[PDB]
Amino acid sequence: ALVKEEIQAKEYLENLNKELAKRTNVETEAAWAYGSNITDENEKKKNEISAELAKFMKEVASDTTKFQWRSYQSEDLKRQFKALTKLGYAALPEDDYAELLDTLSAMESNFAKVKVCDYKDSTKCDLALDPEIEEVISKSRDHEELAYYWREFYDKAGTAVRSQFERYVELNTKAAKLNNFTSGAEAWLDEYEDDTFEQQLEDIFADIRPLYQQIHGYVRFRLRKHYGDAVVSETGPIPMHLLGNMWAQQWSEIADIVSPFPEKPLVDVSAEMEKQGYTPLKMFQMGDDFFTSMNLTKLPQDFWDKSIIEKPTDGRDLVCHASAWDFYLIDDVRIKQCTRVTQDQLFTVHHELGHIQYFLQYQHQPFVYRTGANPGFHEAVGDVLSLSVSTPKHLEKIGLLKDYVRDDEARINQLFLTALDKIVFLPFAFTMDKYRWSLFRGEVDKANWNCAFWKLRDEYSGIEPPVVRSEKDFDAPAKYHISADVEYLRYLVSFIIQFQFYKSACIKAGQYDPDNVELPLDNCDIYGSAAAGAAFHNMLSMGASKPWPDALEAFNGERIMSGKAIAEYFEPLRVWLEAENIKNNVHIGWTTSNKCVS
Ligand SMILES: *[C@@H]1O[C@H](CO)[C@@H](O[C@@H]2O[C@H](CO)[C@@H](O[C@@H]3O[C@H](CO[C@H]4O[C@H](CO)[C@@H](O)[C@H](O)[C@@H]4O)[C@@H](O)[C@H](O[C@H]4O[C@H](CO[C@@H]5O[C@H](CO)[C@@H](O)[C@H](O)[C@@H]5O)[C@@H](O)[C@H](O)[C@@H]4O)[C@@H]3O)[C@H](O)[C@H]2NC(C)=O)[C@H](O)[C@H]1NC(C)=O
Ligand SMILES: *[C@@H]1O[C@H](CO)[C@@H](O)[C@H](O)[C@H]1NC(C)=O
Ligand SMILES: *[C@@H]1O[C@H](CO)[C@@H](O)[C@H](O)[C@H]1NC(C)=O
Ligand SMILES: [Zn+2]
Repeated sequence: ALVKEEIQAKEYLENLNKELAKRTNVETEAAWAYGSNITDENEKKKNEISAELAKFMKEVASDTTKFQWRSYQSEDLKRQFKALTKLGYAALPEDDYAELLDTLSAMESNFAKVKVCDYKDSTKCDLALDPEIEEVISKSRDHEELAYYWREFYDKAGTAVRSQFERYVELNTKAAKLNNFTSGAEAWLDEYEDDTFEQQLEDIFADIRPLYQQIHGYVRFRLRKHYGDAVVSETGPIPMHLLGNMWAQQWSEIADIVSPFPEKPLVDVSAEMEKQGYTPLKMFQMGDDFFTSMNLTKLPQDFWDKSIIEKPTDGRDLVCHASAWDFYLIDDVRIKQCTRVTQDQLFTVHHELGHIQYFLQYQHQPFVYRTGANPGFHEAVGDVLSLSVSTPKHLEKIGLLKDYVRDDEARINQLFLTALDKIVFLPFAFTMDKYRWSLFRGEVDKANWNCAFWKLRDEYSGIEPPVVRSEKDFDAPAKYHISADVEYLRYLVSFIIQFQFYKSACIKAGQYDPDNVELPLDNCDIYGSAAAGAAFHNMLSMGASKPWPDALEAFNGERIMSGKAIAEYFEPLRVWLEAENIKNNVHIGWTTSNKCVS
């Protein structure tokens, strides 16, 4: 019975893979329509399609129980069946499932329709996060203006959806239990296929905390000289609204005021991008070039015909948060980005294009294997290229960085600017899932949900709100991914493993030798390296066909997620920075925040 049944099973899967691909295509199309044009109508359609696919997924789960799949010889077949048993939200009773979609939709659409009044003109009330409020948080050095925009934004994107958030936690939890995980924490963590994963990340975070604390301390020092001691204390958490970003996840936008050597060059090519007439189209074409230059795959025509790479001008509602989309056919991949001509946006274009490349690289695989080896792998791909693009080396080659001397002081400036984006983010990213895990697991009482957020943010990042908050506010959904039910640990894993890929890609490209001051890891450009491209191909082409350790091994021979590489990259900075903090008697650490009242 069992040798025969295994042969039938292979044909069952082959055939079922194709059907899921096609049914997902339709669901994706409806999601796309909504996300690119928010209306009551498109909401209904997206939600009804999803409901129907959920119903089919349930029959598929049920059909898995008819096959003796755990007894089969083929690891590969067992892997595909295992994946089909994991329903996620689709396990919910029909009505509960529809209620959950309506709750998610309410939250995501609240986020995307937020608008605030101009600080200087309360008649003018149509400022959106993207682009208006983002530009003020990133450019203004008026602490009171900054604080105003912070409060207006968090009040509308966060507090306004407490009731919905709460319902979502209930449903998320119910759904996980139906799949027999303890909570949604364990449902998310199952993607990493490793029991010790949480512990591994705590270990890695603990090894990098000291460097993070040195950075924190230095930035605080510099902010005090800018804003004065009335605005920033020596010993407390940094007021977050001064850190150049609405969530303080990255601080690179205040590099003008905290850079180690302000006499020396600090790389910001936005102004040159605008002077040379760059458009979004050019930016995407440069990204394409980067990948084709490494002998990877060209964007297909469908990409250019159907992508949305600039913010519509018909004043409609849409989700402007940048995203990459697989449509599960052949060569139908798309990006929706409300692209602006800046350095940071050029990196985002590479980031998103990294997802697109992953899609194209694994599109021959069976449907259940057409995703990342783990979610962090997907988010890392494009960032490995962004690491290169951001190098002075690369930016001189493309004519965006003019008259740059690469002295020791400019290296330090560049290193620190990178650290503001890459080290700073790690605690931030860890907290976004720690908060949510703690609610999913039932560890925090509803009475304390807002202060448990800011508590994590204090303990891990050493920041706090500009104003006093309380349990009358609900601040966590003011972050896109929280409002939209996007797991965030992927981004923590990405910011660690991308240094492992980059370092390895740099070695393959000839651009990095430890024992050679002409090839330092932080000036490595892998543009043009078919040797780097080959490693990418070997790993990305695998999809989720094997456990992620085997995908990493395809790239570089390793099997372990490790913080060695990111430390190696920042080692030069750490040595200078420790010494500079001691030279200036810089206070390190912070007192417990007093900005969330229970
Ligand atoms: C999450 O964990 C849940 C437990 O916390 C789990 O729920 C259980 O799922 C079981 C599915 O295996 C289910 O098992 C069956 O139960 C039938 C009787 O149960 C009733 O009585 C209970 C009290 O006694 C009530 O509380 C329930 O509500 C039920 O109404 C059994 O009659 C049934 O049996 C048939 O199935 C087996 C088939 O199993 C195998 O397959 C082949 C052949 O098909 C065999 O050769 C093989 O060795 C093995 O037999 C047959 O052996 C048998 O002859 C019958 O045809 C079966 O045992 C159980 O009821 C349910 N329990 C509870 C408490 O809910 C969820 O499944 C988990 N969810 C996920 C997503 O994994
Ligand atoms: C947005 O979608 C609506 C349907 O709710 C449609 O009629 C409208 O014209 C759309 N706008 C664009 C530009 O797609
Ligand atoms: C480029 O990729 C192809 C597969 O598309 C491979 O066969 C070949 O070896 C690579 N070429 C170069 C320039 O190494
Ligand atoms: Zn991404």
